[PDB]
Amino acid sequence: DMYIERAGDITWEKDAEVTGNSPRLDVALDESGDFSLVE
Amino acid sequence: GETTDGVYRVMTRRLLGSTQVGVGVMQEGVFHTMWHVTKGAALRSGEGRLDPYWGDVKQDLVSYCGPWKLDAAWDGLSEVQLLAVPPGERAKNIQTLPGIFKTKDGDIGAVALDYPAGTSGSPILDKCGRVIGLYGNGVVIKNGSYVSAITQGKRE
Ligand SMILES: NS(=O)(=O)c1ccc2ncsc2c1
Repeated sequence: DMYIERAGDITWEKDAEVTGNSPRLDVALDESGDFSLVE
Repeated sequence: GETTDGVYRVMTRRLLGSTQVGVGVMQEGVFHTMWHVTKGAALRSGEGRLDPYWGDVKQDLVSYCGPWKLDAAWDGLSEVQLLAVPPGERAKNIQTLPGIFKTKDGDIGAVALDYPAGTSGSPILDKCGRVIGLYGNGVVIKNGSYVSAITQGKRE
């Protein structure tokens, strides 16, 4: 049995930690909603 | 039940202790999350009950109490923020420039950020604070790192 608990407001944070790269990937989506890589 | 707009943790007491299985967004009286977090099961908010209204396994999205309300889209150029809500940890904003998932049916924004599975459903936002999609459905690329699509629904 699942329940929800508030965790905060949805706001943009100025001076947030900036990380992560921008990969351009060739992907496929199946009927089950699963993403996979194409080669 | 609590219906204030904002980000919420999706918890369960079925397993050992209380476990966080995912995250969602409450907007305009509708709770938005990923299908794989709840599997379309009913939700509790205090003494109130939330019933699924719309859902789709292929999109990996579900809405409770009403139709999908989030319609903002990534502009394809600007940095975004993942409002990460990790299990047992405080909400935190992480800024990043999204990459692209190229599919046979068009391109989708993607964020290369690594978090525990129970962070699925955390919103991804634009500079105006609008939810452009949810984090949690993606792929593991060469090296073992995770890349999530920026999954957005359709507002009818
Ligand atoms: N089961 S799943 O493929 O949707 C999944 C797996 C790892 C993970 N890491 C961060 S969010 C997330 C979701």
